[PDB]
Amino acid sequence: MNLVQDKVTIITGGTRGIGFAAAKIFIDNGAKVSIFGETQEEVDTALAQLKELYPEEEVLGFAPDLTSRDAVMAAVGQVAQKYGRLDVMINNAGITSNNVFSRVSEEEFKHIMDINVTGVFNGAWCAYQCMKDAKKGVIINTASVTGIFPASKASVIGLTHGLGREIIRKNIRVVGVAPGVVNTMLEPEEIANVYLFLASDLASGITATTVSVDG
Amino acid sequence: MNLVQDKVTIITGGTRGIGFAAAKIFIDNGAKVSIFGETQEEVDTALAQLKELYPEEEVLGFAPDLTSRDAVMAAVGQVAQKYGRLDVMINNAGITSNNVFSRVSEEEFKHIMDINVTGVFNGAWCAYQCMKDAKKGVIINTASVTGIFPASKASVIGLTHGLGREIIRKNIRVVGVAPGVVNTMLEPEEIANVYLFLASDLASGITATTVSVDG
Amino acid sequence: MNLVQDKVTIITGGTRGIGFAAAKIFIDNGAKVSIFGETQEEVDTALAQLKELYPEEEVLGFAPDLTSRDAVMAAVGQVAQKYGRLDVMINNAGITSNNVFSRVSEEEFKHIMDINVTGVFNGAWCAYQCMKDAKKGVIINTASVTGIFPASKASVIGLTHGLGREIIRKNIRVVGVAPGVVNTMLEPEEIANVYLFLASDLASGITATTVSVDG
Amino acid sequence: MNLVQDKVTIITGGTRGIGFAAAKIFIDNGAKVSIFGETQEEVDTALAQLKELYPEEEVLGFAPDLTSRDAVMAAVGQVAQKYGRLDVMINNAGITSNNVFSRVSEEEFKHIMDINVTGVFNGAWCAYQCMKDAKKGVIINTASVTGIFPASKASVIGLTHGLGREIIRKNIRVVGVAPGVVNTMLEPEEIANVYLFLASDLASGITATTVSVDG
Ligand SMILES: [Cl-]
Ligand SMILES: [Cl-]
Ligand SMILES: [Cl-]
Ligand SMILES: [Cl-]
Repeated sequence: MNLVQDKVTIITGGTRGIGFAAAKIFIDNGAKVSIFGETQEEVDTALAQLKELYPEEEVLGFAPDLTSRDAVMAAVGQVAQKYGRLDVMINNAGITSNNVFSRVSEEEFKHIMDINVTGVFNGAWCAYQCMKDAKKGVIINTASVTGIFPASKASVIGLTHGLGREIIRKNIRVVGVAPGVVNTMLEPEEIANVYLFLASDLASGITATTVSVDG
Repeated sequence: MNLVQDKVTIITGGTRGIGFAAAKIFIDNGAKVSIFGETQEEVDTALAQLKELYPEEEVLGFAPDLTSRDAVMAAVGQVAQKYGRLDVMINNAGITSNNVFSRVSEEEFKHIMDINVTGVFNGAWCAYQCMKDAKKGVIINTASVTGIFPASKASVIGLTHGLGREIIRKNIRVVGVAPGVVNTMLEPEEIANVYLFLASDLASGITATTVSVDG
Repeated sequence: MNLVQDKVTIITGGTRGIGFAAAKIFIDNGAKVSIFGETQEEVDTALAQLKELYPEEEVLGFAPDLTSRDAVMAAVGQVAQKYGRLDVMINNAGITSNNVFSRVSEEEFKHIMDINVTGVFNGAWCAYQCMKDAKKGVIINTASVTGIFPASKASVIGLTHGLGREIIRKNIRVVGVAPGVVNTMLEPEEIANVYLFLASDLASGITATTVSVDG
Repeated sequence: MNLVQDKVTIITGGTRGIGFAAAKIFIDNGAKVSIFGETQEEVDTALAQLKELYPEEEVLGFAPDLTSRDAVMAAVGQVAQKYGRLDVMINNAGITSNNVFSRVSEEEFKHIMDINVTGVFNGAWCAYQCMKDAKKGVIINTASVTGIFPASKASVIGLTHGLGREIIRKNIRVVGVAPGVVNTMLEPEEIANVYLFLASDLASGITATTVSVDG
């Protein structure tokens, strides 16, 4: 089965955990996958591991600062330059707090918001600019548990519902995934399998909503 | 692809619309499908149409009164008798009101509750009795738009969340589907494709929640 | 303070618990209160207790079968006959299951649905017929925890949202209350205080939604 | 009636709209009110207008940068210094986007997040440090419509639910308000009346949830 056959796909946070599991599952299902990661070194490690699994598959990797819309746009532009289009944007990157509320620093809080909310907005915005005249595309936003208490989780859910209803006219689907607690309990593959379904044409009826995955 | 290969499946309201579309899609994906319908004549018409499409496929059909837990249990028992087990219960049957609130009769309202809430509870309860010692199973509850204003929709959603968390221990998944407006606009296949994903092992991480399908 | 001064109010399930606490609080706040209860004997006991607290207050009591829309309409008609109008309908009556899901009888389940969903619909429908030409009124629906696991809770929430948006044009507010676990932990007064606020003109901006009171 | 008698209250964004309406209503109901605003000049204008209405009432005003947790903490510290305590924190300040999604600038988006999410977190965190040993307090978070499409709205809702459940042990209530479209349609007083109820002891049963005020 090849549920995402020939779908040009970007996976943010694609060097570890759910993201990396999604990269494998998407390659298995016929996608043309590119990963974004935190640093180019982490990206290159993940690309080497993917090459161990899929020696014949081309996989691009980039490390834009997700908090910079310009950097995200440049990296999206390179993917579109290679393949001519972007079919699926998976805003999967997210972080968790070290601390509970009473002890979280202003700097940690803003950093969580920066990755979990601004990063997802940036990925969605950039993917939209790329897909808006194609009358086809899927943007999947991951609403990860904040660690603090969630706040960032609910923001991505709101982002997903609002954006989905606003651009429904353009035939771009926008869908969320709210995972529970994952193993480095859900396995990462169990979340990635949901990405897979949502990216596929089997989910053509699903937009402007978020799927809870708990299990 | 055979996302529900060898899954013994019952689809309520399986003679028309979403239900019938699900019957076809499930047969295509390797399931052993049985349909329940409103009357045995409607069931036999649907079975004849399925035989036109799949001349070699065995498909059982029954017409238990969904408001009678005993009748539902008997029909579930016949399926388990044929196949030795029940893997997937799809409580898809639902009805819509003729009238808006101010004009709906007490009799129409109770009838909607009877099919849309009691019928789904009966199907879920009966499927649970059948699956409870198997440590495997999926119950999918459809929360259809009431027509009145939903009420029945939200009841099935609550039923799905409560039941799912209660029997999570038994490794039975319980999931809901809340479809939007369907064409006799979403096509029925677009809803049935969600049933398919949720019945499959790709949805192993999904339980005690409802997926909105609007689109 | 007299937050519901001269508001003609009906409280279903008004002989015990939250309902009875609401009767007292509403009388204290200047309402003209009538209670509905399960039987006329229970009603008369509650009326005697209210007279102990408020010797000068008139309080009517009725015991319509909440599952019979005709009986509810007759009892609403008597209140409107006494006072000329109905300002506030509080569909507070609800029951809980003895049993968990696997052991609940078909008869217990239908009885819970009958009181918790049909009864609330009947109260809302009857109050609407009474209030629809007044361009003023509040219907408060209580969505109580099913006891089973939810189902009835979510149905009343859906009922409240749908009905509220449908009759917003008529300047009738429809609002829900979803209480947590109450003491015969929340005290009953803590729920009744929310009824009070929602019935008052301070809640004029609140309709087609449900307030959770947990905690 | 004096629903918040002697409650030391801070209202962010208290110089206009809902905030200013809340200042008046809270003063009327016996609170000791302090307002935070965008600039000290806007604050002084609002204080002059409040003095026109309440010549004998003391009202403090501050203009901390809500995006700076240190500045918010200093201003909360001045209020606690004047009155010895903080009873009610109302994180009411919020902004709306000029632009829809496709045209919103990275700078506008971050600014909205900064006020609508970081500002509310800062206010809540600072109020918590102040109230945590008092075993009494209310934090009200306003989840305002983003303007963009939601995102900030859902983040405050998540913040409110998570924080409320985390500090329920401390007898500090945390509650949200999600207003609809307001007149400079709901009037600002209709939202402020909800703040009033939620700050009062009538809402003692309400925490870790958000009230929608639409309507
Ligand atoms: Cl390969
Ligand atoms: Cl065949
Ligand atoms: Cl008296
Ligand atoms: Cl004064």
